[PDB]
Order: sequence, then C-alpha cells, then structure tokens
Amino acid sequence: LIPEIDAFLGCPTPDAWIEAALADQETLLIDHKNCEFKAASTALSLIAKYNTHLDLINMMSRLAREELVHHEQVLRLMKRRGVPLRPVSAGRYASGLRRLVRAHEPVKLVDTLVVGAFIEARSCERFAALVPHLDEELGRFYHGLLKSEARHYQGYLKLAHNYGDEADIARRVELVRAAEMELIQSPDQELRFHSGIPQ
Amino acid sequence: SLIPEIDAFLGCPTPDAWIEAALADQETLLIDHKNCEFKAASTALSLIAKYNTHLDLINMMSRLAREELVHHEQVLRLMKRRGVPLRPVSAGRYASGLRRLVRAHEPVKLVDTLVVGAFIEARSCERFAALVPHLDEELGRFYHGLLKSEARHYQGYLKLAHNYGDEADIARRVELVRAAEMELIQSPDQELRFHSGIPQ
Ligand SMILES: [Ca+2]
Ligand SMILES: [Cl-]
Ligand SMILES: [Cl-]
Ligand SMILES: [Fe+3]
Ligand SMILES: [Fe+3]
Ligand SMILES: [Fe+3]
Ligand SMILES: [Fe+3]
Repeated sequence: LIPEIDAFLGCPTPDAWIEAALADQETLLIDHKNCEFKAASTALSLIAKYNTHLDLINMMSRLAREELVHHEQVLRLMKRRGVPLRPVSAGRYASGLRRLVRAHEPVKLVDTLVVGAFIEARSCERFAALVPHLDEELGRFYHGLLKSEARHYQGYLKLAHNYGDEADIARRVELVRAAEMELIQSPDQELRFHSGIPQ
Repeated sequence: SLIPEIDAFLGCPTPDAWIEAALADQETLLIDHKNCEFKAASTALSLIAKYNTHLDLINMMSRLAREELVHHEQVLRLMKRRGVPLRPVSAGRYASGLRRLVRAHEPVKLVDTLVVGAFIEARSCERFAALVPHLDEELGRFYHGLLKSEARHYQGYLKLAHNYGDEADIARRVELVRAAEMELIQSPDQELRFHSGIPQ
C-alpha cells in the first residue's frame, strides 16, 4: 500500500542539519544539482545492468528524463542567483546505503530498488523540512520538487514488489531503514543534501 | 561555417552490403539501435560527470541526454507495437574503435572526444538516410525523424569542439578520426550492428 513518508523513514531531518543548510545554501544548491544528475545516472546504470527488464527500463528511462529536467532547473536557479559551478564531491549517503545490497540476483535488484525508495523518501522529507525557512522562490521550487520525490519513492518501492516477494522486501526495508537513520543522525564532516549532522 | 555537410564530413557512404545485411535482420538492427540511443544518453551523462565545471557542455549534454532517452523510449514503443522482444545484444566495435583515437591529455582529450561524437552522429544520420528507401512506411517515418535530430547533434558536437578547441587542431583531429571511421565502416565485420562494418 506504500507507507507515508514519515512512517517509512527512520528519523526526521535533524534541526542541526537545517541550520547548517540555511547557512550554506550555495553548497546545498550545488549538491542538490549533483544529486539530480546522480539520480539520472543511477537510473541509466540500472537500465544497462537489467537490459532486458522491460518494466524497469521504461520506468527508468522516463525517471532519468525527469531528473535531468530537475538538474537543468537547479542549474538555471544557480545562474539566476550567481552561484558558481564549484566542484562538490559526493557525500557518504548513497554509497553507504549501496553497501547493504545483497550480491546475488534477484534480491540484488530488489535491494537496489529499496535503496532508491529510501533516497527519494528522504529527499521528500528533507525538502519539506526546508521549505518554511527558505526565501519565497526557492521554497516554492522545493515544494514543487517535494511532490515528484513522493511519486519517485512510490515508484521504486512498487518496482521492488514487481520483482520480489513481500516477506523479502519487508526484511530489506527494515535493514536499510536502520542504516539510513544512522547516516542521517550521525555526525558528518560536511554539508550535503543527504549529509549527517555537522560537528 | 566549417560545419560541413554530413556527406562531406564523412569519409565514405554506407556500403550496399551493409544495407543488405541490415534489411535481412531488422530485429537485431532495432535492438542495437535502441541500445545506441541509450548509450548516447549515458555517454552525455559521462561527459557531464567528467567535465563537471564546463558549463556550456553540461547545459548541452543534459538536454541531449533527455532527447536521446526520448528516442530510446520511442524505439521501445515501436518494438512493442511490432512484437520485437528484448534480448542481449553486446556492443559492437565502432565507438570503442573511435575512442581509441582520443589523445590522452587535456584539453585535446575533450576536443577529440567531441569530434568522435560528431562522427558517430553524422554516421547515424547518413545511415538512417541510406536505410529509409528500403523500409516500411512506419519505420521509415520514424527513422527520418531521427535522421534530422542526428544532423542537429552532429552540429552540436562539432560546435562544442570548436568552443573548447583551436581550429587548426580540430581540423587534423577530424582528418585522423575520419580515416579510422571509414575503415571501421568499410572493413569486414563478424556481426550486424547499427554501426558495424560489412558483415560476413
Ligand atoms: Ca518515522
Ligand atoms: Cl542558520
Ligand atoms: Cl524530457
Ligand atoms: Fe529529482
Ligand atoms: Fe527524484
Ligand atoms: Fe538519437
Ligand atoms: Fe543523436
């Protein structure tokens, strides 16, 4: 039935992360831009690996296009606000979750899709947490992205059920949820969209 | 303008022997074509990640990747309507043979990469044009729409190469890739792919 976002997630975005993000919105926007790109890149990696899974490929191709639209939309917002194209390395979050995916098919694919649902669900929750503190234009933008993330979280989890058993997805969601909460609540060195709490 | 016409830019026409082989296995051709549209988008994203502060490149490649993913989905839709199942079709030799020509150090590595992209798109355009007289109406109409986009992408790759490179250096990168590209197209090949040589 797909749980609601806060139910699905193991913890709220911490206040300390919101404070850090509001104080460095330039790094936030750039890593946000990179996350949209990486979502599209990840979608295409799934097409490449599961290259005769027609349901997956059709969903992923369309998902990749929507994320590239978001990618371009952040670049245009950066241009409007004079944010420079500054290199920002990937954070620990997605690769930390990917470590949990099992090595053998078909549960390898199932685990990968569950991780995708968590990343989208956290993005939705975190956009929601930021909106009331942002200027009008950026809050409206992030509130607009909030609805697409909810759809993407639902899609990943639904695609997981198209390829895995209910009981096997249940255990996997429980395992990722615990690790995801740890990544969000533990201290992190720097500000990323999906980073932990700063020191 | 030094964006030549497609046929002038290219070192040879598509051989008749390739057309004959393509018409006898349009199912492999369609599947490989679908993968090529996919591979164009993934290459565009690969360029974005590698050249993550080249702003003009990123804006072009992001839109280009979306257009190629639309083409990817369009081939899939056409395959579904015609009952063409998916099956594994490994990449051919063409693009990998061309990428071996790219020089190893920047900024000419980027320039050479963009030149190679221009040749891949120009060849696609020429080869679609060679095919459509021989195809059914629906397939020909679809391939003709793609041919026009390929002409645009060829121009875009070449324009981006000049945006980052000097005219004289590009001019002789093009001369070297052109000779290799003609060799890959005219020489015998062990398989049929959209960009294969002459199969046997
Ligand atoms: Ca919760
Ligand atoms: Cl603050
Ligand atoms: Cl699009
Ligand atoms: Fe997005
Ligand atoms: Fe998303
Ligand atoms: Fe295309
Ligand atoms: Fe193209």
